[PDB]
Amino acid sequence: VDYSGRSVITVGPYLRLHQCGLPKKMALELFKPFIYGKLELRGLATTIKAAKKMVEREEAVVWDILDEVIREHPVLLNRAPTLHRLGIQAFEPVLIEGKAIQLHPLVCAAYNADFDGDQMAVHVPLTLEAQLEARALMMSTNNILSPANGEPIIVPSQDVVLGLYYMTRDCVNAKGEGMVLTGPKEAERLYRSGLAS
Amino acid sequence: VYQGETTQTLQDYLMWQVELTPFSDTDRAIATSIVDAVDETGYLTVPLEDILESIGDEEIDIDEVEAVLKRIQRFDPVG
Amino acid sequence: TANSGYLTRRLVDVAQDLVVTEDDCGTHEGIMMTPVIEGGDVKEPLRDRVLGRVTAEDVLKPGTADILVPRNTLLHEQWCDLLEENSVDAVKVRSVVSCDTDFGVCAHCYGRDLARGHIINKGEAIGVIAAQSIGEPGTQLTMRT
Amino acid sequence: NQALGKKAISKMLNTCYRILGLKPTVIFADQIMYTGFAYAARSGASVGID
Amino acid sequence: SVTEFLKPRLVDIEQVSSTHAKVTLEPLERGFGHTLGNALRRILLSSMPGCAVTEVEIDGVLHEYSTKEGVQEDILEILLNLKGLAVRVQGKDEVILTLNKSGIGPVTAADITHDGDVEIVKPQHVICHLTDENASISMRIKVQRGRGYVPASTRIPIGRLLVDACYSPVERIAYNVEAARVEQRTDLDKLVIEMETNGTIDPEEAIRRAATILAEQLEAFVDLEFDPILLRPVDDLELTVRSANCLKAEAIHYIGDLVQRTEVELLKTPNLGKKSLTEIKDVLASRGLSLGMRLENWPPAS
Amino acid sequence: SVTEFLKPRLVDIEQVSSTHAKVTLEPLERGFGHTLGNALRRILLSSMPGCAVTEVEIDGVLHEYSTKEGVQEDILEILLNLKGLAVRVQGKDEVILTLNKSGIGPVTAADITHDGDVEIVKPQHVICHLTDENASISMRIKVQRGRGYVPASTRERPIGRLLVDACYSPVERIAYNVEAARVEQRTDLDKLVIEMETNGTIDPEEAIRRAATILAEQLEAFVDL
Amino acid sequence: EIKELLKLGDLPTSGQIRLYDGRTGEQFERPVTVGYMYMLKLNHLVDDKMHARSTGSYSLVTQQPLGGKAQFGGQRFGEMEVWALEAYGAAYTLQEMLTVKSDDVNGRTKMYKNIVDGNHQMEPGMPESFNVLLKEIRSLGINIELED
Amino acid sequence: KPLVGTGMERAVAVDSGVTAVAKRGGVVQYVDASRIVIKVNEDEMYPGEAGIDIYNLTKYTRSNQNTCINQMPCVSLGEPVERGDVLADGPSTDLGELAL
Amino acid sequence: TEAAVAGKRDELRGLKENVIVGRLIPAGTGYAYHQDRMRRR
Amino acid sequence: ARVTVQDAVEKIGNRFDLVLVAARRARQMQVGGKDPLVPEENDKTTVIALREIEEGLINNQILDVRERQEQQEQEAAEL
Ligand SMILES: [Mg+2]
Ligand SMILES: [Zn+2]
Repeated sequence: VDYSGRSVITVGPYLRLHQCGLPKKMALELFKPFIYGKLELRGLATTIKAAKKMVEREEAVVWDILDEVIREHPVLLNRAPTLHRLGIQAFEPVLIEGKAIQLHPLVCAAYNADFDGDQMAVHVPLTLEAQLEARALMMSTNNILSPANGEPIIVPSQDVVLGLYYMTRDCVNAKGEGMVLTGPKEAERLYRSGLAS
Repeated sequence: VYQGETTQTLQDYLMWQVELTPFSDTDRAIATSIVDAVDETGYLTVPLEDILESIGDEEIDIDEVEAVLKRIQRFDPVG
Repeated sequence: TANSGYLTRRLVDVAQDLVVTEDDCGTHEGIMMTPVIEGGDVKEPLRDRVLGRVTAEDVLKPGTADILVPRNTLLHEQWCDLLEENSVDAVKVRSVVSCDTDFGVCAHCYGRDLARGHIINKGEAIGVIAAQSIGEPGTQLTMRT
Repeated sequence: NQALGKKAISKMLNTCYRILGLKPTVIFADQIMYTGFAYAARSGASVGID
Repeated sequence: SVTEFLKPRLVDIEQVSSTHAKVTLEPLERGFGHTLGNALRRILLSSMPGCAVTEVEIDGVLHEYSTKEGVQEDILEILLNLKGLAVRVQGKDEVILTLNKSGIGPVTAADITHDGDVEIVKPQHVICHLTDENASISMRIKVQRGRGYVPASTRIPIGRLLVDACYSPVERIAYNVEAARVEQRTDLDKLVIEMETNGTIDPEEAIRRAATILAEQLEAFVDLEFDPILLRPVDDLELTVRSANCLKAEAIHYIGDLVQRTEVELLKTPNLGKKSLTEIKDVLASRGLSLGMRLENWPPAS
Repeated sequence: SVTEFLKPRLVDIEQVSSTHAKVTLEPLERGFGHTLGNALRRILLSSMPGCAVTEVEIDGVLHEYSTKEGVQEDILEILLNLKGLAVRVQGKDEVILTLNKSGIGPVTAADITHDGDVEIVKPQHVICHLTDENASISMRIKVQRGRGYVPASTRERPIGRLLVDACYSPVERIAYNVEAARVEQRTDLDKLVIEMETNGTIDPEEAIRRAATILAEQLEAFVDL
Repeated sequence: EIKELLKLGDLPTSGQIRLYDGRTGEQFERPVTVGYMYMLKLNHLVDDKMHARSTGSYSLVTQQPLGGKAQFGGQRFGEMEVWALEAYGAAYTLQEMLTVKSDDVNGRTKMYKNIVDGNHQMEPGMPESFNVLLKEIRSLGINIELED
Repeated sequence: KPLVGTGMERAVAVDSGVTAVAKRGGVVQYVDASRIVIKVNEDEMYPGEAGIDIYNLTKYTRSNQNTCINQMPCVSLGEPVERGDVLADGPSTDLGELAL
Repeated sequence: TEAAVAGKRDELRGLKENVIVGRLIPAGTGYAYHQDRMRRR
Repeated sequence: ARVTVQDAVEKIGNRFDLVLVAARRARQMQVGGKDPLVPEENDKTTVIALREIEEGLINNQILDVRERQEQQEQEAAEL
């Protein structure tokens, strides 16, 4: 198919559950006719060859055009083999530098993916119906239960579990033990000041 | 097995530019006729009267053909 | 891996054309659900076998003739708790096997979506979902003896 | 108010989804991931031969 | 230059409440978000002048773990309530207040004896509750001035109960660094600071005071559009007299206005036929232009 | 009072070596030692200015993937050696140095032709080796001032001009400690000691003052707000 | 022996030291294993992995996008991806994949023109590979045809 | 070099053909980034022969995987060498040891 | 061979058949389209 | 912006019907001359349609009534 790409996946820990990290070099190629239309629409280019040359030269304004056109436009990420329907999911792109795709950690279990060489493919919905199907059916925030058995599929693991387990533990004789606090905010204020464990 | 690959010629590029230009239906037909009669070196091989005859509509004068030809001559490559 | 892929391809091919094309077929047939017990251990309790299904007949209390669960009831968590309160050991539910709908199934003989908490909608390709649900865990099984 | 393992965190998410809904659940999941990452980094957990 | 650094240009302020605020600063040089945020957080938490309740004395209570009769709350509950009391002092560095209450109902901060120097931020702050009618509560409260948080355990006569001192007006502060870019440079910081105070001062004043303290600490080392053709007048086109007259009658003065007009509309224009339309299309085609062009917001206030 | 803080100042500077120094700040309030130390460490590691080699031109070479007769090193190794040349420029933001050498022996940084506004801080820095008596090397080296790290790929050039990635930071490493000071009759005052390891092309005191100036100019935005 | 060699060089025997956070200056709460490893760079470079395409060249027989980064080809949307789209119910996304981004020649050029004009609508049409299949079946002496 | 190894690095480096290994003992008469000339000892020379060994090093050539093959000298002018000694290092070799 | 000898006819009622000819599958968002086709057919 | 469509799904009752209604309204706002019924805040027509559905201003019956009213007005004013 057309309007498709692929590359290696890295981890984005800052992302939200509905967001992905898309390289802007990939997005410039994947969204080329949209960029042509947006360039012609605002008078930057009066013909199609002018817009083509502007995109080829990669001027400073085509990046603003790209950030305008990719604003709310889902992309489908797919990892092979697609053993179930959770192997394809829709995300909102965030333009990043580099050549690797950033993936939200919480969706790595559904894809059965790890960050040691895995590659993922990205597809661009074109029509309004396809975009609304991506937003309303295939979006990650819509897929939190397993269709096979009804169990959740956004289970935290590894570093998140280790950190939450470590913070919610008690020691017999720790610094700051036995004092009475007005609330959680005072607890955090004591912790950040080094006055309580 | 062997299948091959499609190649883009001068006429394919010109028709691609015609599709993305705000022509009317009559103007688009005239542009198709004009691009058909363009050789490999980029020159028009027939007079405009032949194009007007090939259009097949009798309410079109030579001025519209001239205007569409002028628009096409500014495509890439220029000339 | 190849054997799992071949199995799931065959499963998809056999059931690809099954879609929810109705809401109720009016059938009274069903399957009797009892706890799965092997030897001396209860492998599966009754709650997980009747959750999210539709009763094919009225459920009566074990000690009386009083109707406990009426017909055509989607057994959610509250109904399962009520059933376990009165020590119910067998519930007649509706299954896609005993469905009178021609060229597809109805939303009552199927039950819950299992991806959404509500009943299944018309137009859902349940055959593909079933084939992918069966075939996906095939790489967690074994091939060699 | 307990030591939160994998099962306890999954139970917390399931309780949030059952009581409140979808949007609070996704916000809660993102916040849980952020806090877990931050405090796993702060702990300094390592592995040694001893 | 080499000594020239980026400065914030998009300062956003979101007032969640009268004491809760959210500030955003961007763009910043790479890594300066963490530097500024950590320095400001440390200063706002640890070293910040203010006034707080230090110790208390209750007439009927001589031990920290005692049971008061007629008061619903425990002694440590009253200590928790007093720890949250926000007081402004202008006179001196130590004041003594007396609270006396009788009857039934919520004993609050409005019952504290009034003084010119001492100001209570929240008069409705609940101190305790009196259940029975024949019970009275009398206490003496000491308020001092200091910096930051001082636990009572670090300060370890009779009837003197110690209270953890929270002089700093800041109740909570957090910061977060996100990615931001100028057109060219893409690895820039965006600093977001969410902070809540105790009501004595505004969050913005707290940030300004922290920044002023940090700056004063350094005083001994610091040394002092559209394509141009669309903007051209329609007179640039060598049009005939009749076509130009029709265009001026249609209030078309710029090339963009002409190229935004379809052929169907121009056909129905009075005094305009098909020859003039063809001539207009010809003169537009000589410059690589057509009539079915769409523009988003054409007139650029010029 | 309690709203009045004691201002620190530079007390002692100890030049342990030509590229290693200790700077002492005293007195400090409680908690300000770490607050100043971490900010100063980050600014010193990230934002200091210095001079670096950016372009080279050797007489007989056309690219860095070649060799030269009588020279035991490849052109890539020579460029990597030049990448570590420490130069202090005192009059301009860009200078060109000339190196001419002949005969068997090590070509070091002391063979660069002397310039009035240019100082070489490590004359023993070996650039290459000539292994033949009838062998000579002549080269032109451009040195520019900047800050940070600029790879040559990001930044017409004739054939034979070789680009070098520029690391302008003169600071190698920073460490700091907070200790207890004896000032007046107070026992709650701290002292901040900063150990700086550099390449020798920047003075410690001016580096500290530059970091403080950068911090104050960044704080002036929060001061007004 | 490793601990003896650590003692020779004046290093902690446990092999763990106290580290500090470079962003806050705060000491991590537990000692961290710090040492030296031998790392390798493998011949799997993302430079050779990243590839994207909007349009390009097609096959002569099937009229579908070619394959491979060197040919500037497209990504294959196989049977399992089709099953995944069928399980979602995304009928328009699937029909868009099957015709307009593929061997449907006229819809390919209509969709590009619509996108450049700001109209996100398609006219699907018939794939070319189905016509190829019909011709190949007819070449075997079997009469297969579309009706109505 | 690995700095933590097993002792098999030299065998892999030498038994592979990536390095330049002295065929006869002698003295390094000439050393350069692209060639080495060894003056063979009088007791290892054949009658009626000028005893020198010339090794021309492989410089920046392409491998089957489109990588670089390049040899660099590891000996200095006038130093003694013996039979089997390493004169130049091939790719991923440090002083005659494998360095990956 | 069986279909050619029997002279069979295909009504295109399943998912795979509509995928082959590049139509909307009679499931999901394409269910109403096929319902309207049945109504008007 | 949009992160979830649950409210619109509960407003319509189906995801499959929600997609169709939202596509109809978005195409009205994109190619047609329609104006949004909610204040557009740097949004695309799909998100605007979803927000209109979420507030109960758009559904199948409303769209059909609007189409019939517009057609009747056009036919009445044509003469
Ligand atoms: Mg892997
Ligand atoms: Zn049924």
